[PDB]
Amino acid sequence: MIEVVCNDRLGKKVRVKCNTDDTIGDLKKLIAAQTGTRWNKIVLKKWYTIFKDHVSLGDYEIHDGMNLELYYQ
Amino acid sequence: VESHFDLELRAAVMHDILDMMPEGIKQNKARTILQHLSEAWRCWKANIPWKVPGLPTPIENMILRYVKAKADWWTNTAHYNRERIRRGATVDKTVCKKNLGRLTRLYLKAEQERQHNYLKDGPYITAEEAVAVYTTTVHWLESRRFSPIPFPPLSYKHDTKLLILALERLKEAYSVKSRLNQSQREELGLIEQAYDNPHEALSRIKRHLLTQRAFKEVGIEFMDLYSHLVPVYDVEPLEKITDAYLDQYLWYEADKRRLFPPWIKPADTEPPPLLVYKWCQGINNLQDVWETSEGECNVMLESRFEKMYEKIDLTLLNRLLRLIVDHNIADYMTAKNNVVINYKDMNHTNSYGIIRGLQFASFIVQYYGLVMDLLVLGLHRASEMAGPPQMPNDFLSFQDIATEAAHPIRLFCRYIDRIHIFFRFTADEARDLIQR
Amino acid sequence: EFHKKFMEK
Amino acid sequence: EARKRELKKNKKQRMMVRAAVLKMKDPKQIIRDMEK
Amino acid sequence: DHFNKTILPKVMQVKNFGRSGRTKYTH
Amino acid sequence: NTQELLDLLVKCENKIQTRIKIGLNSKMPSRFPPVVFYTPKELGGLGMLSMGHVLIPQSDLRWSKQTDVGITHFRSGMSHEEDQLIPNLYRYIQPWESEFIDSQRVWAEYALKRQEAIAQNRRLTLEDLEDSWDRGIPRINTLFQKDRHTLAYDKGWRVRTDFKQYQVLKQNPFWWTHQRHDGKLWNLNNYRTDMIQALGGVEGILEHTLFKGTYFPTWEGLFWQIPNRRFTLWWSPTINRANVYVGFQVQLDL
Amino acid sequence: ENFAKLAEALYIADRKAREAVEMRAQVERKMA
RNA sequence: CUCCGAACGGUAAGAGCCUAGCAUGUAGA
Repeated sequence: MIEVVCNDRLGKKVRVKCNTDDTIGDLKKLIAAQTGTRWNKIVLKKWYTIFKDHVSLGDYEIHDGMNLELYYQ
Repeated sequence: VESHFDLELRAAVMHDILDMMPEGIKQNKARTILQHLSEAWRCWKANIPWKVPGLPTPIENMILRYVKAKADWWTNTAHYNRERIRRGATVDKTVCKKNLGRLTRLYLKAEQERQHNYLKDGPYITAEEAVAVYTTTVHWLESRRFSPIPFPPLSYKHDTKLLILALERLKEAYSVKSRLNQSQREELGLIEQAYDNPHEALSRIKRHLLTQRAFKEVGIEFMDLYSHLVPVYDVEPLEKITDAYLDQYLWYEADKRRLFPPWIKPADTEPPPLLVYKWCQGINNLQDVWETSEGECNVMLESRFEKMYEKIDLTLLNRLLRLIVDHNIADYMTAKNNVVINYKDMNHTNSYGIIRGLQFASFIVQYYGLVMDLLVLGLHRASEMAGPPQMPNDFLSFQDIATEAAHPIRLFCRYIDRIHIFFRFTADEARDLIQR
Repeated sequence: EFHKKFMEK
Repeated sequence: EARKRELKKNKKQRMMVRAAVLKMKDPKQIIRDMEK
Repeated sequence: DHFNKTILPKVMQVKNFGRSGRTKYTH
Repeated sequence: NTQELLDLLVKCENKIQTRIKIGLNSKMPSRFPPVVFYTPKELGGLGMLSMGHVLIPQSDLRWSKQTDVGITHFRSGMSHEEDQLIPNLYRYIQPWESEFIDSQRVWAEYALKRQEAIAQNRRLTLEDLEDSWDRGIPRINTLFQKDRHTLAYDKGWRVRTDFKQYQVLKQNPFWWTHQRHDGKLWNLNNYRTDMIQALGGVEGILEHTLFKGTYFPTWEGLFWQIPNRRFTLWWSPTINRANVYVGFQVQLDL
Repeated sequence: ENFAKLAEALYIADRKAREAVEMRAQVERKMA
């Protein structure tokens, strides 16, 4: 099972353990559970490649260690 | 760093010029005296008796004092660099060359001092013991019947093969892969002229060996080793060719007439198989070597002389070489052993020891070790370990068990400088030896 | 100084 | 390791040279003077 | 953690040039 | 036998990997497979004949080809256990015990064959010696070499090779043997075959290279800051991915 | 100073030893 | 057999146009 690094250069270098064939809504739930912010407010980017709340995780094909620039809505 | 120490020394020199006998304020001198002091320190760095003339007494005294201070600071920096040499602590790239040069000049001064001590003082080689060693070598040659070297004429078949082999070795050593120098081109040209004119080259080499009784300036170069340095020396190209020629001739003649015994022989084999296997099996193939029911005991003695270089009787070297080789080549080897030594700026002295960098040196060191082995192991022990010239033994074999059962020593080995002994002995001899 | 240095280097 | 600093210095010098070349004959320097 | 981490020679916590910690619950 | 020796070999290999992976970007990344190195120069890489356990992850052996049906993804053989790229070079050397035993078994057969040839009036038959061709104590190729007579009139080369350290200003690892008189001291083509096998064949080890396309549908050798650029480009996807560095993605101006 | 004298003594000793050894080896070769 | 780490070494430099959260509190006639 996959380990993801919800990272940022503003005091948030978070390591969430995401599921293999899981969605991103649950990934945002985990990012909130480990980061301390409301669920619907979180945003994930990689140079404006805004990952959405319905596109799956294996769709983009994230793998172990793929860090993601964290931002807030 | 050392720059601050140098600046402090320069400031101290200026203060001394201002206060230490300034000859009164009458439009006094300037830093030209500082240039003279720096030149005098550079001259002393060559270990020469030069100094800083052209000045009064206290000026010269202050110059000598400041030079001694700067030299002490340099020696301290060199000691600090050598301390961080074995471990290194991830030394930089520029500090390595500086420390190596400092150590090189220090060793040059030390070798010059050793040569001056050998010249002024008389640290001879125990002339009684020297005559004893010469007589021992004479009896050893008489027992082995090893004839001397029949110096090469121009009427031999395989001499061209030896010359071509020497040229091949010198070419493989000079240029490995895309390497050349101002003098390396001279070596390549000499090798090419030899491959083209082998007869003329052999005639010239014979002329050198028969008449040339000198040598040119041989340089020094220290291998960038961590613990133990490997000083590599420079030689002349034609001198190198002649060196390789008569060296290979000596090797061939010795291998043909068995001029060396098997124990002193890092030779045609790989070091680990021959050494480890033969040594261990000889330790195991002895006559009840592991039996300890009768209170027997065994001992192994491994050491290294650390005196196969810089402590040798050059006169005794020439005497032994004349005993085993004709006068021409022997005298040429004795001359080349103590020809010349030159640093980057200094001129080291000869007549202090053997120049290991020169070709044909392995023969010399092995023969020296053979003399020392005949001295240490003796005559009867060596006569039993080797066997007769009509039926000698293997590296660790014997003609019979009695050949080893009589003496205490059973096995022996020797490297270029190492030495290894294994001897069994009963408890009576043990008690007698401990009593002594 | 020089002796021990040249011996262990 | 120092090669990175050397390359950075070379790139900074090249960027300064390019900026000076673009500014000396710039639209506000050359082409602006072309109308005068 | 997919590896066995037992066939390794002696041990490998992290070769990332930062092994400040030293512990493996042996005692 | 020296456990400290093996531990220090592993430490030294890791130290080389430091600046072997840090020479490009000063990051010291996380995963960074050794396949950037253990590909030989015949394909483009380095040829790092390694001894320490460089565990190759099973998630670094994926490849696919869109030919007739689509991108048919596949994976190499890693279902048993982890990937042991260099298990041990000791297994592919025939050490001095095996060397001495094979010599004691082979030189006797060589002398028997030489006696049979002298009796049967036979010459040096390379076909008959092909069985005893492997290593000898020195390489048997030296026995049937081209410079046999020329090399036979030079006894005592070990001392020359030893004191070459004084006759040259460069370390010469020739203490083990002489390349001419003693011959070759190893063989490694079997190890290269084992390496390319462990990487998942050429197609598996080369899925990182950029020639998935490039008008080169097969393997055709055309090997012409040349090597540094060629290397950092020929591994730019395997190097400039996202699962190695941190995720601070940055796009270029154009 | 005395080094030259010691060297001359060593040279004389070596010459005498070589002469005596040559004579002894010749006597042995004639005896054998 | 539960010990879990963060920053820098990182985003080429550029000429034309445009928009703005912030800041003084006074001397003197």
